[PDB]
Amino acid sequence: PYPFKLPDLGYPYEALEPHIDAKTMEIHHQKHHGAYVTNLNAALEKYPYLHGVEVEVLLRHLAALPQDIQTAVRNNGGGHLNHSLFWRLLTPGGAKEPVGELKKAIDEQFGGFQALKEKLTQAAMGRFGSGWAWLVKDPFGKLHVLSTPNQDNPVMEGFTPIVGIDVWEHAYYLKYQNRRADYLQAIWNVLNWDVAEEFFKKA
Amino acid sequence: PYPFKLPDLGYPYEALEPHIDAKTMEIHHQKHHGAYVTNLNAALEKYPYLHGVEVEVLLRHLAALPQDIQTAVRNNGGGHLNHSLFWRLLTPGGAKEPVGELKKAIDEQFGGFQALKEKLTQAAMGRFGSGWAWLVKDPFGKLHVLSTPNQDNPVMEGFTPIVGIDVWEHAYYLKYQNRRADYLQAIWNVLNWDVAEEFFKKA
Amino acid sequence: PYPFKLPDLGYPYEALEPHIDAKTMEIHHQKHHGAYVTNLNAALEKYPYLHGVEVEVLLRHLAALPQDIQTAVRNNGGGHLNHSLFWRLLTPGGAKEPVGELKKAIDEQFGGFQALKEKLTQAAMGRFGSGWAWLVKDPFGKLHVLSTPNQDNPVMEGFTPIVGIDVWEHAYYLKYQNRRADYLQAIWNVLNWDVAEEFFKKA
Amino acid sequence: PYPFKLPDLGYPYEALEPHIDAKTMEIHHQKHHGAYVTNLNAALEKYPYLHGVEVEVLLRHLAALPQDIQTAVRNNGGGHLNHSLFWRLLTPGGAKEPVGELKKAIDEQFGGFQALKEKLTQAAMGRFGSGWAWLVKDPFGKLHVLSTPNQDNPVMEGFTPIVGIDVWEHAYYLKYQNRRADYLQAIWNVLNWDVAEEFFKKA
Ligand SMILES: [Mn+3]
Ligand SMILES: [Mn+3]
Ligand SMILES: [Mn+3]
Ligand SMILES: [Mn+3]
Repeated sequence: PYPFKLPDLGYPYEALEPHIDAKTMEIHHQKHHGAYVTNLNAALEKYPYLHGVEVEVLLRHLAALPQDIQTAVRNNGGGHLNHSLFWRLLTPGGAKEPVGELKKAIDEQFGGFQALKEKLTQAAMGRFGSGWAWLVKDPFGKLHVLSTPNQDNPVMEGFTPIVGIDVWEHAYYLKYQNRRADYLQAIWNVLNWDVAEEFFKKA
Repeated sequence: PYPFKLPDLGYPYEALEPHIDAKTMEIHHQKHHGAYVTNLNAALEKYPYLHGVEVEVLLRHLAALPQDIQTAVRNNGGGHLNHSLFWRLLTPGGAKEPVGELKKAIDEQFGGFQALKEKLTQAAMGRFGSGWAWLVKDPFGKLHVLSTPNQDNPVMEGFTPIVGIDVWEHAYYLKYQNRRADYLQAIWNVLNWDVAEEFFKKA
Repeated sequence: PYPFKLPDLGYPYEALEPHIDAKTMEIHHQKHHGAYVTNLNAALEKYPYLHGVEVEVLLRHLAALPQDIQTAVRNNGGGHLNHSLFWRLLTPGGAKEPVGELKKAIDEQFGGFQALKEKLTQAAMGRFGSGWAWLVKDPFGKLHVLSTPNQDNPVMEGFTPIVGIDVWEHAYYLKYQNRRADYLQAIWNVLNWDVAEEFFKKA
Repeated sequence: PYPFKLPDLGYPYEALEPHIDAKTMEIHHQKHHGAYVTNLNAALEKYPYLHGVEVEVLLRHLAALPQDIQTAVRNNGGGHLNHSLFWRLLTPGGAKEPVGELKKAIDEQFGGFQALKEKLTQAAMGRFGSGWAWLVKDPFGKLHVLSTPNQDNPVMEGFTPIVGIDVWEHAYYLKYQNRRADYLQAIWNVLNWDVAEEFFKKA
């Protein structure tokens, strides 16, 4: 809760080369994510009664926040949560394909990893403008693939995020320019499915 | 949970005369509310995995429901929950002014009952078209007065409803015609604040 | 343009009996439409620069209007325009089935009056809450059947309304109560297709 | 009308250096604008009846277009129109401050170029995610500063665009990365106010 902090990236900026360039990792983490944390803290600073609330809870209750900070919390709180998840999902050294319980749910519900990749790729490519593509779980045990605009996080709608892929141009412009599809092909090489499994089990 | 049932009104249709006419109470309960229950059950019938979920939960997770029934659940599930609360709030024999813990929160936050009545009246009069005016509580202990369109219930946004006033024309047309303001003046005579207090304490 | 006028019905309030009751015709014209005109004028009084503009123009450029009157113009301006068309469409003595050029357009695009009646009935039945069902024409010569919420008029989206059916509860509650279907069945006996032809030809 | 054409920039890709880099100008025109034109044409190929319509007309009547192409036209049609205006506004060799009738309008409504630059900068800075900041004219002779999301163009709401500033990340990421503010500071050196005057006069 408040004051929110920029999480450690956790590995060297060049750990994901040649899939994601080092310069992007640094700017994405230090500048983009760093700015969302600053702005989120700046919004919440004037309302002490919201100081002990986790960001997930603020996002599930946007409509209850003072009107003058709802957009700032949505954008920046969503930006903080989304990127926090993203850095963990990109941790080197994990399974490159779904494993464990998440694997069984994916096989059962989508027919297997190949079918999921295709659906997640379609949702990411179809997100016009800035956004994120997601694999989420609902309270009823079903998995869904969807995309959200800008920094909106699926917890706003009651879902629990499992995998998120950043499709803002800043996530891929330096190395791939307009070629979002090439960026998506490369992301599969660095996703950590042991981390996705933890997210899946935890909720 | 499924199959949902029309709740007993709980008192004679004429119990609220001369404030709300008996004919409206009967049609509002049997026909309007009866239709929302039927339609909600018809939507959920084809999805057994949703059969043990309370209506409040379905409404908090609309985005997760099969696409072909999201609107039907929103409209009819919202219609069922809204009117269920309304019949209880209109139970004869209760306090005519806020009492207990809800009274302390209202005095503290709005300055007293008179200030609340004025705010709730403004929200009800300002709801253009069909809708409901509400006094709700959020998870952070604050009260809000707002209105929602059609049969939307504030649980969709994370709030807990305390008092709801139906402003669909069917709620007042037979006796008051276009005079929504006269209907609102009369509603204060039949609200049960002991029931509002229970809602307030319970969440 | 400003100050707008409530148009005369042009026929006695009892002229559509037993299809639509006289008391509703009177209240619907004098109280509902009368209030929309009055409120539209009150909104526009403060901005002399908008006094020479027809309501249709104001509605097509809502986004340009001063922020404090946008909703008032949308709601009361739409209320004014929708009801003015409606009174003309209910004028006694006209053709009871489509005639002329509109007939030709209906037979080519929908397949016949029977097919159009079914689509329009579905559209009126499917409008949850307050709204209007419409037969409209676009600039490319296509006819569409759609519904709009509250007092929104299809001119806001670039369509030209030909037939509009009021499905707010005040339009039918006194005589039909919850039975919107019985009300739509009755409307077919009173719609004036020579007026609809006029609207279609000036389209 | 159809088939739409990618317009030539009309100047070398390096003409705006060091304000906007040549590599961005090239990719922005050939790859981004080129794809919007290509995709717009692909959407329209299936509906011969829409082939004689200018893109502005298609955008003002999106609601009338077949459902399967509405988004494609909105996004790629808006992309086409926004970028075509943008290349013209960046034409080298024009006035660096407002001139002529637009100047008069700016001085009367905003108080001067300095006041307009501040409003437009705020509007560009405040557009979260992808979008465009605009100076637009309405039918009543008022100038407005607003922003739009993604490739939405103000013509959809009845405005005539005069100045449009692209704030999608692809417009500035190669040279400025996260520093949108530095990019806006640079744009003032390259905007052609004689072209803006032309747009304002044909308004
Ligand atoms: Mn990012
Ligand atoms: Mn009701
Ligand atoms: Mn009406
Ligand atoms: Mn661009």
